[PDB]
Amino acid sequence: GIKFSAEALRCHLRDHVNVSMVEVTDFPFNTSEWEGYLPKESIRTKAGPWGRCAVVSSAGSLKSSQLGREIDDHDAVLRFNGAPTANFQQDVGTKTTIRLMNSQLVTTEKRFLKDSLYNEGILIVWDPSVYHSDIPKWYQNPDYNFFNNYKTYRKLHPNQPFYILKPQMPWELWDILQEISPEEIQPNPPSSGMLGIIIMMTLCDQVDIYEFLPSKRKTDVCYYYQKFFDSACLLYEKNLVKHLNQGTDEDIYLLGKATLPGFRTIHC
Ligand SMILES: CC(=O)N[C@H]1[C@H]([C@H](O)[C@H](O)CO)O[C@](OP(=O)(O)OC[C@H]2O[C@@H](n3ccc(N)nc3=O)[C@H](O)[C@@H]2O)(C(=O)O)C[C@@H]1O
Repeated sequence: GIKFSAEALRCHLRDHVNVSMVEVTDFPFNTSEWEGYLPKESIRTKAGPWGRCAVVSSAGSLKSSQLGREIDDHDAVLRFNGAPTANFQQDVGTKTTIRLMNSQLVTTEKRFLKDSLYNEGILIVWDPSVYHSDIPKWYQNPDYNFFNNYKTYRKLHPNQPFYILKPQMPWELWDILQEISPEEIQPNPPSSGMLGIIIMMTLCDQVDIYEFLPSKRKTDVCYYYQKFFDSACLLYEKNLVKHLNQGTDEDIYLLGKATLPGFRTIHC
């Protein structure tokens, strides 16, 4: 089992994980090649602070969940990668406030530069670095070289806020996942879902998380918008979220809903 309490784990996350974006003052994003590309205003001036927020997993158990009104009844909603609301609004809601994407999508998915779903809300892209790398070292060897398509999207959509997560943040979170499950952890970075939860805990007083912990609807379907199975179709991440959950067991089983307090509200 996990050795620390929920209250202590929340404080450890607040203190060890630096939720911040690459800034125009971080070398080499202050080079002439990068001038004008990054947002100059912090995400904290575009995003909140908010009272009640939703994080919507991309899990297949959202299909037929009819969670759309529950999700939309929030100040802000975060979604992941290419997860759509169109044709699914009754299950997953209509609002998209923040969309967190991995660098694989930005680098290799041609629809990133074509599909209008990406044009709504605030965008964040993240890329897994080598563990313990700083920004200059990471820049020389990203997991996916997403920088060109980032720049292209910025030019096509200059007034949509589009941030890059600092590379240190996923591994800081990994450190805490290892503390709580050292014998089971894999040397892969946390999932986008886990990152998005921590991001919303930084911007919100209360974070409701839908179908990250499995509900009655647990299914073989990997993602709610999947049309069939292919090569496209975590345990310690779920245990962390369960450990921090303030909601009822009934909310998990029926609504697939966990509720986590935001960092602004905890006492350390
Ligand atoms: C084939 C593949 O690469 N799948 C990965 C996809 C894929 O790269 C993107 O959709 C871009 O195409 O990205 C991930 O997955 P993705 O961002 O799509 O999914 C969002 C988050 O929902 C949670 N989830 C999803 C499915 C499921 N059955 N259970 C879940 O709990 C996870 O927390 C997940 O992160 C990712 O970024 O994390 C991780 C996935 O492994």
